[PDB]
Amino acid sequence: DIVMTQSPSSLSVSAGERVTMSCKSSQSLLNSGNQKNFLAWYQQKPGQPPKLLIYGASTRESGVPDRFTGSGSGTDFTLTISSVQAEDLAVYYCQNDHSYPLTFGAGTKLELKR
Amino acid sequence: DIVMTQSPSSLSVSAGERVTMSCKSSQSLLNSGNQKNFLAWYQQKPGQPPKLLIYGASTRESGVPDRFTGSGSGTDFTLTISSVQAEDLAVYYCQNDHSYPLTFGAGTKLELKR
Repeated sequence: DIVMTQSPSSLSVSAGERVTMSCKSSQSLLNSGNQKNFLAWYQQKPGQPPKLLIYGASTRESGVPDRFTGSGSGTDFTLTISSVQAEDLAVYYCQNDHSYPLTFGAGTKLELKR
Repeated sequence: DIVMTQSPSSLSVSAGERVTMSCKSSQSLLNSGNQKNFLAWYQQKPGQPPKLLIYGASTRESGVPDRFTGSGSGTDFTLTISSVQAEDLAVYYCQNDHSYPLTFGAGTKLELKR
């Protein structure tokens, strides 16, 4: 199986400020064929199911604001939120989304500071 | 988007007994081509990421015990756990896993009765 290592495990930030979170895969996710990275990020708000934010390492889903950016390639990926808002409170997971069994990392919990 | 409707939302059961949970999709998940249903079930234990239990509506992942069975076709799917044990305590989600955006249902929380 592909192990996805997420960090940090939790962070606390004030509204309007930038955060970066890392996701490393134990195997390359880059498809040398079509030069695509098979990596998704999901957001899971408290008491809700996960919801797909980004796939292909950096394509945002419809309706996901531009303050989310996914980047990186091969094994080393990043999710940045340039200006965190109150509704961004959630656990963020990265997922190996094409090589079975499909595998999530352990998640980065984002909490807002008052 | 495909809406996945899960029920019940939670249930409480004693060890060694049977439970059934339903997942309905608002669009058919059956691929008339290869007669496959594009439906996964994931298990999410407390404080952990989701983990893929079944894909193709009824194929178990490696290492998933036979007391899990997934069934159904088209729009109407079932997950049965024939003899619930303590480590089965979790939220179970079904997912539309092939038609973007990929979509989870709201989950069935399984709790053990003492």
